[PDB]
Amino acid sequence: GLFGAIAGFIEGGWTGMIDGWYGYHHQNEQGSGYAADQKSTQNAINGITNKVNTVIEKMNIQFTAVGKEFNKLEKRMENLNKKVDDGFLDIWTYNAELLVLLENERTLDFHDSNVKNLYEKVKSQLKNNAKEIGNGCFEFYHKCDNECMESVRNGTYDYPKYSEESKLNRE
Amino acid sequence: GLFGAIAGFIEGGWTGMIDGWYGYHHQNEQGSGYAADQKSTQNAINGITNKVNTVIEKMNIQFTAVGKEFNKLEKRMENLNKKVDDGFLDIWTYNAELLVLLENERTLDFHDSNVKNLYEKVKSQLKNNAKEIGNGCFEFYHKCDNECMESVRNGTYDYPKYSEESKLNRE
Amino acid sequence: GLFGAIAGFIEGGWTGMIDGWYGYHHQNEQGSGYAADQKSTQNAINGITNKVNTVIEKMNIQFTAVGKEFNKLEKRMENLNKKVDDGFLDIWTYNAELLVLLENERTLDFHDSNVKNLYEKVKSQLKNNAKEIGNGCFEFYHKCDNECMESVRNGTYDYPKYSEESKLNRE
Amino acid sequence: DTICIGYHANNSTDTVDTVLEKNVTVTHSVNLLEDSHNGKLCRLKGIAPLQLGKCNIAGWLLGNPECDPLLPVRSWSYIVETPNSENGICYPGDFIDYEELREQLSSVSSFERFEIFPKESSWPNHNTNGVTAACSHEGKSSFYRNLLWLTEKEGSYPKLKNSYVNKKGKEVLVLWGIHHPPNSKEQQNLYQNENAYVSVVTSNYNRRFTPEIAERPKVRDQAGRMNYYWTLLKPGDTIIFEANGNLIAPMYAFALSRGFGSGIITSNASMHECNTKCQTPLGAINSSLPYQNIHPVTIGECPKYVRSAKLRMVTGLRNIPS
Amino acid sequence: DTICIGYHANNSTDTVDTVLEKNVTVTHSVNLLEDSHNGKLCRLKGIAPLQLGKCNIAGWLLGNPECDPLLPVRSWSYIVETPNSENGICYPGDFIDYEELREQLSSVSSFERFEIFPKESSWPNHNTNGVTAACSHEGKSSFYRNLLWLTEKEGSYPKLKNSYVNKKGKEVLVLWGIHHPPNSKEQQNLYQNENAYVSVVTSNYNRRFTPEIAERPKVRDQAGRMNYYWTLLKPGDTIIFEANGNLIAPMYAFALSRGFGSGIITSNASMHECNTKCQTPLGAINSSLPYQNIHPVTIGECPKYVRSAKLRMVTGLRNIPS
Amino acid sequence: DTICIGYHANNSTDTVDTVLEKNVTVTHSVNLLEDSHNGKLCRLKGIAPLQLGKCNIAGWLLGNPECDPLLPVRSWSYIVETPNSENGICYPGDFIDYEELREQLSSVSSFERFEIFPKESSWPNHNTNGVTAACSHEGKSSFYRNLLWLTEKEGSYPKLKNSYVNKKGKEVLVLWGIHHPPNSKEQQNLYQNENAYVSVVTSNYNRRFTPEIAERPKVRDQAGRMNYYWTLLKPGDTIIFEANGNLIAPMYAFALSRGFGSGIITSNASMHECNTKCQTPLGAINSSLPYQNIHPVTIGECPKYVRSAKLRMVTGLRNIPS
Ligand SMILES: *[C@@H]1O[C@H](CO)[C@@H](O[C@@H]2O[C@H](CO)[C@@H](O[C@@H]3O[C@H](CO)[C@@H](O)[C@H](O)[C@@H]3O)[C@H](O)[C@H]2NC(C)=O)[C@H](O)[C@H]1NC(C)=O
Ligand SMILES: *[C@@H]1O[C@H](CO)[C@@H](O[C@@H]2O[C@H](CO)[C@@H](O[C@@H]3O[C@H](CO)[C@@H](O)[C@H](O)[C@@H]3O)[C@H](O)[C@H]2NC(C)=O)[C@H](O)[C@H]1NC(C)=O
Ligand SMILES: *[C@@H]1O[C@H](CO)[C@@H](O[C@@H]2O[C@H](CO)[C@@H](O[C@@H]3O[C@H](CO)[C@@H](O)[C@H](O)[C@@H]3O)[C@H](O)[C@H]2NC(C)=O)[C@H](O)[C@H]1NC(C)=O
Ligand SMILES: CN(C)[C@@H]1CCN([S@@](=O)(F)=Nc2ccc(C(=O)N3CCO[C@@H](c4ccccc4)C3)c(Cl)c2)C1
Ligand SMILES: CN(C)[C@@H]1CCN([S@@](=O)(F)=Nc2ccc(C(=O)N3CCO[C@@H](c4ccccc4)C3)c(Cl)c2)C1
Ligand SMILES: CN(C)[C@@H]1CCN([S@@](=O)(F)=Nc2ccc(C(=O)N3CCO[C@@H](c4ccccc4)C3)c(Cl)c2)C1
Ligand SMILES: *[C@@H]1O[C@H](CO)[C@@H](O[C@@H]2O[C@H](CO)[C@@H](O)[C@H](O)[C@H]2NC(C)=O)[C@H](O)[C@H]1NC(C)=O
Ligand SMILES: *[C@@H]1O[C@H](CO)[C@@H](O[C@@H]2O[C@H](CO)[C@@H](O)[C@H](O)[C@H]2NC(C)=O)[C@H](O)[C@H]1NC(C)=O
Ligand SMILES: *[C@@H]1O[C@H](CO)[C@@H](O[C@@H]2O[C@H](CO)[C@@H](O)[C@H](O)[C@H]2NC(C)=O)[C@H](O)[C@H]1NC(C)=O
Repeated sequence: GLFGAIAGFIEGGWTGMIDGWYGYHHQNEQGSGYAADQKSTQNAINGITNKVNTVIEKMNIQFTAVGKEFNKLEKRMENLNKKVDDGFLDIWTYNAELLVLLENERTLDFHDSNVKNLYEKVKSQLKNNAKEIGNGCFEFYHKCDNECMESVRNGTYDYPKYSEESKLNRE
Repeated sequence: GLFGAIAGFIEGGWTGMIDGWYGYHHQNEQGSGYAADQKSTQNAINGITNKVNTVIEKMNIQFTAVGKEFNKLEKRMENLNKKVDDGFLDIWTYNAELLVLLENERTLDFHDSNVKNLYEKVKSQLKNNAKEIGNGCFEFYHKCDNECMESVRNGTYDYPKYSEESKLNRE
Repeated sequence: GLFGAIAGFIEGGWTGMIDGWYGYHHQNEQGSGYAADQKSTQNAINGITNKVNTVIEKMNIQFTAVGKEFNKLEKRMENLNKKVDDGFLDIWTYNAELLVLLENERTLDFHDSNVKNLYEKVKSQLKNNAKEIGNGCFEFYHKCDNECMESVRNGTYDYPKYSEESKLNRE
Repeated sequence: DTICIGYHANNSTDTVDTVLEKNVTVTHSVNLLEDSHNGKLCRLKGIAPLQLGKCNIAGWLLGNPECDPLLPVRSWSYIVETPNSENGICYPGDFIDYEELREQLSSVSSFERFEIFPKESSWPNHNTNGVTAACSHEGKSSFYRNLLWLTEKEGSYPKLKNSYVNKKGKEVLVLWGIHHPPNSKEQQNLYQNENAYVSVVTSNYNRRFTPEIAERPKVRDQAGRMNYYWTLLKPGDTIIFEANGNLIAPMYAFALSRGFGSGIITSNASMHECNTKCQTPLGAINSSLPYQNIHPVTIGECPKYVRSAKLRMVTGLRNIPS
Repeated sequence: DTICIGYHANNSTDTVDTVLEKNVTVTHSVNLLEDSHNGKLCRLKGIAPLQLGKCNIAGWLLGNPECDPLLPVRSWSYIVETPNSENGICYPGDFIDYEELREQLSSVSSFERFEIFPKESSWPNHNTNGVTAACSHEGKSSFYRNLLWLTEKEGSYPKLKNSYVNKKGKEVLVLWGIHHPPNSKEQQNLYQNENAYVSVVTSNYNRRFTPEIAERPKVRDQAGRMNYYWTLLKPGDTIIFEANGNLIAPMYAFALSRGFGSGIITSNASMHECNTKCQTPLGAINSSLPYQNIHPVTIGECPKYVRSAKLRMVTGLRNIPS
Repeated sequence: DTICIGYHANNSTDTVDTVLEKNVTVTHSVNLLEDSHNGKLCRLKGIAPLQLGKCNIAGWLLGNPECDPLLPVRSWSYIVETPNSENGICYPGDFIDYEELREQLSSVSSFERFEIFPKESSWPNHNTNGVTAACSHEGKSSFYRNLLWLTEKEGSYPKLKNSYVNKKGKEVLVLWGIHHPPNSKEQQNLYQNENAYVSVVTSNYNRRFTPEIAERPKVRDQAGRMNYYWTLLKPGDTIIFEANGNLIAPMYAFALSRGFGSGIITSNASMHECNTKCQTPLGAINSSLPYQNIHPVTIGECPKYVRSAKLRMVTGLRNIPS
């Protein structure tokens, strides 16, 4: 992808995370589990829902449209009516197929951006109290319980609280 | 946004910075102030101005276009003329509304990219001589005067000059 | 660019690298040389080839399309036929020119993303065993031979192997 | 202790296409292309269509004897013509501005078939029982239900002259015909006048017809021809018929009401006890999707027709459950 | 000591829409949709329009007596017809190929009204003062200013024959009429010939007309009809008129000049001392914007009409001044 | 020891345009706009076109004597008319529904010119050597190759009556003419009948013609006129000609075959020993590109015409070799 997270440095997805598009998996002495990031998932849901509604909205309701009849001495008019009907159909098929293709590419990049931004949010909070071990995972240089994990999932990780213990283990 | 800077890790904008889209705020013993980054702002201005001109340029001048008249025995031709006029209007309204919507999204992401790239330029120059304190701010591990600040705003920050003093304060 | 690599922190390209769009230049005691990254280049080639094919595919084959003739008492029909022909030509010229312009911008950003992602892949592998010296180059804190270089070009760099020697030189 | 950032995966096998890549499996997707119909003719916005059965538009308007007569007053939302409309014009000839008449009917939502010139009160000095084998009914020779073949009575065809004033408050569609015998012997036998003429006038219609006698190739075993004409009589206006021969006079006319969203379609589908907002010749569409690939001909509020086989927009992520 | 990276904010309340989000407040924006007009009829590229006043195109060309006569020579950039054009054809009948004539006028930029058949020199053996109450002027019976009602003189209507050679170097539009009396008594009274005919020929026009006599519903208190015809006489060509009755002869004709960018519009707006590059029936547009939502009918170089209510492109950033 | 990440550069000078920036030099690019043609008329899908030479469609169908006669049977893929088609109708008059006939020919892929009414066997009591100076050939007066000018024989013009049954299995295009003399003296001299008429009937065609005599401006030194008519005789149907004067009778007719992808173009380019899938009036296109800016008129499978001067898609990177 454009942002390198989905199918990138995070190789695969999580079937165990059923409640959201993006989230966290934690492991400490109290256990492990998946937790969807509700804020980013809901924001993405609102944006994607708006994108689909915009696509439907931009297409007007097709009111009644039937064919016309022409006698043997109106071939030119019949061919012009056919040329008009064929030409409009060419454009709308072209417009519809391209719009889906282009918006599909943007949607995948949009999800890729959200994963990367979520990863960067955690990295900036942890700083040198944890180490990047690849695959989008961090190994803490200190004990991090469920309360500490929740402070990472939301925006309130306390870096100065664990700096001393992390420094000793980082050595 | 797609790049995570605007309304992201940099939560809000600066009303005090009036002379550019992106820039710096500094604080040292000599005082504080805003300074727009002229290079990135002017480059963005050139690109955005070109985008608007391209949108106007692609739309041709609409020359004279009036209606036609038909007698009581030319209903088919009148309906075909109406079908042509309605169909063209459908497409151009569709084309115009979608183009503005799509370019609007790209413009916001373009500004988001410029803020992020400007932030990364400073981060790479400072390295470990300063620390990320969130909200797109850096706290120097050494005294940085107006001359030192200007070397950061342009591309000529002298990392080896302050490495020794920064190391002592970083401890 | 949107991702800041091409014409960004990597100022210029390499004429000496002829076999790929992106790659590496190495320098150690055994010598120096260019090496294209075959995986990213081939993936980009597949995507770009598909983009051009999609552009050609979406345009239908133009079958026979000639003009029509009208007598002196069919001016309205002649003007309607002209209005149809002019209107379709307006839209297709508009559609073609915009599609190339928009896809051109996305293509350049696509290449910009690939350079940045390739750079980030190396940075995450090396960690603190090397230092960022700007212009997209890394200076190793340890001796790195051709075998060590190849472990960086592919995904198998051994960080623990050189951590001790790198720490001494990093000091 | 570790914490990991990741993204959703599931067992979905939906695939979408992008500019750079085809056949991308995704976690969630939305179909935008409607391809399903019920295969039936339905009421549209609660109004049943007008089915002409074995008749085409020309056969129904002229009153071809081989079609089941309709009720005096009908209202509809669209008109259905069966593909093998074998019953149309039964006496050979030309239907002048027939295609224009169909276009007029496409914006009509109701008719009232009423007697404009009563059969036994309008032509006292003329013969009115003319029938032809080309318009047979139950094996017997017959004629159009809405028209009257006037011929000589007691060896005389007096100059006829009749008028009608439109007091219906709606447009009245009047149809008539001009007969062209294949030889002068028949022209004298039927109408007793060789320099015959027909005159039809209203406030905005003014036409005169003259028989053109020649032997012609047999069509439906008729060397003669019958030309059919029509005009829309505006509310309050008068139509005057004047002839000394060859007039195929109107008997029944139609008071027409104007509506919106109607049209004429060709279909072999059958009427059913159903209601829809979108009708196609193949079937009805119940959908809120923006596009459909079922048929370019639509009645009502319908998705836009496109040629595409698949229009699927991705909403979720690339699906990598490995 | 600190340094911070940031972005601009201001007090702007402009909002734009995106694919993912509506109602986004931005620091800078550009409107692309023109919605403002001055509500006046203006000169276009320095040329005033042709205003027909109470007349429509038919009334002006025929010379309806109830419209103020125009100057002999006029040049214009567009033609304005007032919505309630009560003055058109005043004697009932059909204007043959009238819509085609309007389409021809739409590419005409100038006329010269000149005497093609002088009134007191072209018809010495015919009566030329025929007037009708259907074309009244100041309460008195009158006739078209550009046509002459020829009738019998001294109980005789000799076969007339007149021709004109186009030496103007431009197309000459010639208009004439054919009168159809409601009975044979009037036909003999006016033209003394019952088998009357009219012949009009040029190098590329060849038509013959014959009166069709029948009583008809009264239109503007006239049971008679007057059919109007026209042709464009090419430079250097001759037109020949031949009749023994029923000819409503041309008196004045128009030499026409061809231009570009003109047309016919309907408007109740008033002419003003203004100049514009873009004229609509509602008013003039002074704008360099690519789109407008004022009116689909435009004259000149105009923005493209769309149905949208708002087309605003963002140039600045998302506005977060908190 | 160092390792660097970088991207490709070369000596390319290709430039592309983007939304944000024009004139971007790139390493690799693809042209999508076809601007090259060979400047020749070629066979299309292996089938040579039909070149009318100095004749237009009307001249070829009527059989103008000044055009080289074609072979009895021809098949083609498109029809070429030379811009200065000086040879068309040679005797002045109107070609009724001529534009409709051209539209019919545009879907025709073959003709067989055959004798429908043999010259020396179909008109035994009529004169058949009528020629005119307006249709000269080699300086001598002549006539259309496909038509016969019938006139009186031995001071008599008997009522002629001839028919043809279509046994070709294909549509037969029949052309004929009606002559209108400029005075009654010539009408009696040529056809001996003043109340003359012509009747042409088939199962779906029924028209009657009457001469309209008047003196007219000279066109090609002819005060007379000749009106030309046509109809498509369906397989198995009969056409009957009936006249007592003024008939310009058919001699040769065309059996027509229907095809696809054909049309009529105007070009001064020359035929060459070449084959193409796409033909324009300026030349042939050998290209797989989606767009072309050569000509809006195309025959075959062609790129879509656009007004653009350049359509180049970037495939490689921004080129920075410094
Ligand atoms: C588009 O993508 C789909 C899904 O990725 C492709 O269908 C998949 O095709 C592969 C091989 O082409 C199948 O894998 C094979 O499975 C069989 C039985 O499990 C195994 O014996 C083989 O060794 C191989 O692993 C896979 O089952 C199949 N998945 C489906 C059908 O759901 C598809 O081919 C792609 N291309 C197109 C044009 O659709
Ligand atoms: C689009 O965005 C604009 C601006 O963000 C919205 O208008 C704003 O609407 C909010 C509430 O809907 C207003 O805030 C309210 O202000 C009053 C008085 O200051 C205060 O008493 C309330 O507690 C609340 O804070 C805000 O003033 C208003 N800004 C304007 C009008 O400039 C708008 O509603 C959004 N939606 C649409 C559909 O436009
Ligand atoms: C689009 O881009 C091309 C290539 O970047 C531009 O063409 C280049 O134009 C510059 C100056 O405008 C030329 O540089 C000059 O070269 C001469 C001789 O080497 C030197 O004496 C000058 O001091 C200056 O360096 C450059 O040669 C030329 N490159 C070409 C033609 O390949 C072009 O102007 C740009 N704009 C447009 C509208 O095309
Ligand atoms: C007329 N039709 C076409 C209508 C018109 C309006 N809609 S609509 O825009 F709401 N469609 C959709 C359809 C599907 C989605 C979607 O991806 N998920 C729904 C929300 O939970 C998401 C989720 C995430 C993680 C785990 C489980 C589930 C999955 C969205 Cl975001 C919008 C379509
Ligand atoms: C026919 N119309 C529609 C014309 C056709 C041509 N233009 S044009 O393309 F130049 N429009 C604009 C209009 C506005 C802008 C814009 O955002 N700023 C102008 C430059 O300073 C920017 C700024 C930045 C930071 C602080 C203060 C100010 C604000 C731009 Cl970049 C282009 C429109
Ligand atoms: C009908 N036409 C228009 C056809 C229809 C199908 N094609 S096609 O899509 F294959 N076109 C191209 C044309 C050029 C390219 C391209 O950039 N390189 C080819 C592959 O090696 C690349 C390279 C990289 C680094 C160093 C050297 C070379 C350069 C691509 Cl990726 C696709 C066009
Ligand atoms: C973010 O998560 C942390 C969890 O560490 C929350 O902090 C705790 O909130 C509970 C509320 O029941 C308090 O009892 C604890 O004392 C808090 N921990 C500390 C160290 O003070 C915090 O409230 C969350 N913030 C949100 C949800 O906005
Ligand atoms: C970038 O900014 C620095 C400010 O630190 C500039 O360096 C100084 O430039 C002034 C010019 O008046 C000299 O007097 C100083 O001696 C320079 N400082 C040092 C440490 O040498 C530098 O010139 C700027 N670069 C630009 C504008 O390209
Ligand atoms: C990635 O590159 C490294 C080069 O360092 C490869 O590792 C060596 O592969 C060769 C195979 O000939 C072995 O003989 C060496 O022993 C390997 N080095 C070590 C340290 O074990 C590695 O195979 C490459 N991986 C790929 C190509 O997937």
